[PDB]
Amino acid sequence: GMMQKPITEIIIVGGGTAGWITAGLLAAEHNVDKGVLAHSPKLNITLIESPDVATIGVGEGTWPSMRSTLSKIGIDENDFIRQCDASFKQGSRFINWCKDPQSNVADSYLHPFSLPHGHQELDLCPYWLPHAEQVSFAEAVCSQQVLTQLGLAPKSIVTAQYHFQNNYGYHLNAAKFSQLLTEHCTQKLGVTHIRDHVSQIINNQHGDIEKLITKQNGEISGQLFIDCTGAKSLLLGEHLQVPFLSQKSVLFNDRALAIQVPYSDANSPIASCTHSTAQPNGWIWDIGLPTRKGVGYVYSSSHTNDIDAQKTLFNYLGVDGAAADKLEPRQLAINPGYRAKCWQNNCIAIGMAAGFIEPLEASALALIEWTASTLAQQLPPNRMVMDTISARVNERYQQHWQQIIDFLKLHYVISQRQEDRYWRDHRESNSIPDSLQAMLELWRYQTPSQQDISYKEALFPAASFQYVLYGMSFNTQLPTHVKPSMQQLAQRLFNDNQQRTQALSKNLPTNRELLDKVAQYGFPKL
Ligand SMILES: [Cl-]
Repeated sequence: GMMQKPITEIIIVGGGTAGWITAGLLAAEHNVDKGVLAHSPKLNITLIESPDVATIGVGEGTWPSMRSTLSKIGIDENDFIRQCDASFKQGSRFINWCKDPQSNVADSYLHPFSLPHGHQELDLCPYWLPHAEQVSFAEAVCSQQVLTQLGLAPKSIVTAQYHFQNNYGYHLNAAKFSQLLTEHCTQKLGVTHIRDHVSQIINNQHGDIEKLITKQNGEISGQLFIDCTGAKSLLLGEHLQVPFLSQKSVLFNDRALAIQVPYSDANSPIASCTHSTAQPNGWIWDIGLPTRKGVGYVYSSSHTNDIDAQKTLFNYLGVDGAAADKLEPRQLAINPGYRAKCWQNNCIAIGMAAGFIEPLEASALALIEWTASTLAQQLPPNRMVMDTISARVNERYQQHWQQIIDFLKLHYVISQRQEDRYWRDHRESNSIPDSLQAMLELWRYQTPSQQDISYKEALFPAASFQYVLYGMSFNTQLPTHVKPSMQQLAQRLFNDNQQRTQALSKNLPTNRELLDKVAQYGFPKL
């Protein structure tokens, strides 16, 4: 019967990166073999996009997962870079997060995308710990600290598409990316595109969504509905009443003031990483695209008004007077948090419809990729068994969100900043999740490790926690009774990292010099 009917009719409500990444990943996984669309494909995928003009952004970052997403969808890296105003991102550099700023005291550390050297052989972190006053964790275990300081790229012009010398994601223009995906998905992957409004959402007798009545395209029936409607969460949050779990009592930030910033020169250097520079009441992001930068101040309205926040943004930009008066930064207000589940009945939320917080550590596109790829890998056979799959997807989703909140909060909690109430408040226990409190206590006595994560395929590996914890000079009790053989392995791996760093520092291009050649010639396919 109906409950045994294969799930083939898939309706995505909303476009943007959330909707089109979903469409592409689903079509590529089920409907394409060796780049060829099946004559009679498994899935019939329709995307209904509002004809209303979308909110504009000023640049967004990704994780290295995006290389895989693009490749799976079937996008050529040169085409992507050229069409989406993209540059290479090798991690996040955190400036002035640790201490109240002093003019003669450098305060910066890197959270690189590269894993610690020799990670398959030995976790170097506890072997580095005794040497913390002599060398940074990131310098000791990876090459990206040194290479990104030098403004160098993660690969050479001779390196194959999506391959690397050091792991990388991207900085990109999201609207241009959505446009590229619309073209690819509709013209090459067989996705049906409808530009219209949804006037009614109709349920069947069991409370599943059965069909949508559009304003001018009639009734669109389906079996699985993807909510990509953004923060309004029209299907999952509103129609299905899935509760929202506010995380503002942890992160505080509920504002962003954003602006695009031209480079001073047509060939100004492009930064290798996202920059995050701490301020009295939040932090400022700085994302370098080839054509310009995107800058924004994330802040807490319960700590500062908007007038003062704007002044802080303008100070960071180095503008005042008449120059500042011509600037038009854009203000957004949110309740940071996530829906209790991403999948209810036959509806799964992807993107902001599921949750959203400040872009610290760039979780937004990573969650889109995770949710879409997971659905594509776990397409339910039918409605009868769907709840077994949605339950386990929801459990993993809940694990991810707990990890995101805790990981982001970690960045604040271990600061030594004292001058501002905002920073002092971030260290108070009522703002620290119990799960993170437990870790902070444990990590006084041992390094973060894979043992701290119970489940498969975490969004952030233990290394990310190490990079932040020790980037910010957190003290961990030294291991005792260290095994000489392992000390010797560690020393070999430290040496090897040093040698690799030196070799790469002499051979890799700057970002702009590389992007110039990508524009003109491109990376090879193989
Ligand atoms: Cl953007």
